[PDB]
Amino acid sequence: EKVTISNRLVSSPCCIVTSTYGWTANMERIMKAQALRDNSTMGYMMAKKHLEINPDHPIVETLRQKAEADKNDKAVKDLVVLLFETALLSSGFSLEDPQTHSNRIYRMIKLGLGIDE
Amino acid sequence: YKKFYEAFSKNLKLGIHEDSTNRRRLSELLRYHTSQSGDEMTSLSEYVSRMKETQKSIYYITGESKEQVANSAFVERVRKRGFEVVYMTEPIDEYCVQQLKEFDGKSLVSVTKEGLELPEDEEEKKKMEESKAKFENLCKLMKEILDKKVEKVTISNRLVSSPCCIVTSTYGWTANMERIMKAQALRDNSTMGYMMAKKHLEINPDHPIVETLRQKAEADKNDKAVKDLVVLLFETALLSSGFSLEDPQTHSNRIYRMIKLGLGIDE
Amino acid sequence: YIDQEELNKTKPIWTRNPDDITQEEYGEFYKSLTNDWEDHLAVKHFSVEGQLEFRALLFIPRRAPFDLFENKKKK
Amino acid sequence: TKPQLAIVTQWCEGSSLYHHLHIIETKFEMIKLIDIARQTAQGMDYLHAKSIIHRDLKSNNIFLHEDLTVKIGDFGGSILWMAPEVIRMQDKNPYSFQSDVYAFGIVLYELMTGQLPYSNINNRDQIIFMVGRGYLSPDLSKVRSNCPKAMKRLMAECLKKKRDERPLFPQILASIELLARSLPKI
Repeated sequence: EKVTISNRLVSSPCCIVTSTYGWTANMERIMKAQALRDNSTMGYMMAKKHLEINPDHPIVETLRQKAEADKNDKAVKDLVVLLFETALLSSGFSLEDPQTHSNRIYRMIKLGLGIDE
Repeated sequence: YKKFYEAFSKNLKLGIHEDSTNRRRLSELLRYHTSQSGDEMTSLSEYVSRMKETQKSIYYITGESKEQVANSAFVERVRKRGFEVVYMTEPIDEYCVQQLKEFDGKSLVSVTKEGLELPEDEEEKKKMEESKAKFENLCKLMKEILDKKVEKVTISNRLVSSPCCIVTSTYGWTANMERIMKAQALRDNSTMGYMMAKKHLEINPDHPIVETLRQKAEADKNDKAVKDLVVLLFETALLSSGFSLEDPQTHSNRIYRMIKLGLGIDE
Repeated sequence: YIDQEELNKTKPIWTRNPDDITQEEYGEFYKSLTNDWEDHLAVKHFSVEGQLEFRALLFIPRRAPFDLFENKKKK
Repeated sequence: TKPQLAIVTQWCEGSSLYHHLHIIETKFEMIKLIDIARQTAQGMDYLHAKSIIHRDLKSNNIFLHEDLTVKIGDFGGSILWMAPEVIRMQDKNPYSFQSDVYAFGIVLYELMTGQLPYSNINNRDQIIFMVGRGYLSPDLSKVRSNCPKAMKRLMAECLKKKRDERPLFPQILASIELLARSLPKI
């Protein structure tokens, strides 16, 4: 929903936050992961989320000075979604499709190994 | 039956767990989604119609989300041969499947139970056992660097597009109830000691990475690079089966370590 | 033949003067309420001689009972 | 926004028994074994107190639940070791409490012992022919060093001439309880 900057980070490119009226990470996980969940209606109501960035880690600065040049680039989208998902995983939430994730890391390590073909 | 089953399925799924006089009679009012019906529930009794001849027992999987399990790494082998499977992705589904173990002379076996095998052509036996008898040393020397976490690593048949996967053991717990128990509120904390299920790693000797490991295996006896690569791949494999790590910083640092090489100069 | 008097051996305890009571006797009395291999941890005795008349005695077990997650058993 | 209240669990599965006999031991002091014996004796005494037969108590029919608690199973050490009463196929009713008593005795004795009798020579047809004439006797060398005196005397006294003058359950229970509460240390 929203993206902003705050004072909570010293060495993390990004972190995730919940709404003022919304269950936190662990609360939502424990509530939905229990039997007799009755997820018919209550499940599709909660867990609003937002995002923040630190303007200190030089990765964000190089990202900004790259994005100011090209406004429709290619590597920007997969890079940003990779950072989003990694912060998503290391914040208590659960990914929707681990197979695609593992695929992206596998192709990344393969191309770093320079295999190609 | 569609509008009824969507509403009060919880009651039947609970009742099948705790009753003895009338269990076989209740074993047909369940409707599932199978991998031949895109958006229609399928009866298991009607499922008994179309199977192959040599096949034994029904095959099933349990997950956390419909799409999350819809394309899983384990399935990519048992799906190419045209068989049929079902998805029970709900906390109570584990309770139902744990107790019921039979249906009209058949057995219920899931994909992740100590390396299932399926009857098939003869000529694949010899090449697979040749890989057994030729890759004993890499399998031997990899257990030294990994301390007592996994029990055994072998080559089986569930992997065609992924290098590694994790499977549990028969006498022990399963992954999804590993989370139903942690998520349970009023429980003791002394039970984890005993009935955690011991873990099994599975490798695929098709991805070129495993062969590329061999040259440095017979080349270099041991060094930093092999340790780094093996711990990286193992920790990634731990996520692949729905397991949640205990120290996400350790893996986050390892993923951030190379994105800086991505643009070049670290320092 | 046999003569068995042990049908009543545990003397009622909530009637005596609170001051003249030691801990061991609480121990043996608590033993013969739940067959076990352990003693209690704390006790409480009092009474209310108001317009209502009664007395009470409460104990604190050491180890939590293993079966408290039932629903409608006989409490 | 419309809160909630906590919810409880249902129950958990126990493990088996016979698996513990061959593969995994996890040995503590024998006091736990004697405790197991006293609970299982009390349970089977209660069951049989209502004139109830069992027709089998094979060591796999035990589920070791939470802690050390026995749950008696029915569905599939003495699985082939019952009395020739089974081989008796006269009047089609050889069944009696005597077989159950003897089976409990041998099963508990072996469970204390921890290993299987008669594992070297195995010829079912020749065993049954030898049962017809020239029946054997149990081996005496196979005995534990720390066999308790009361239990040794009971088991020796159980079978002398006929397997019909066996005692009745609660005095066995009394022997169990006296031997248990007669040797903690003093």
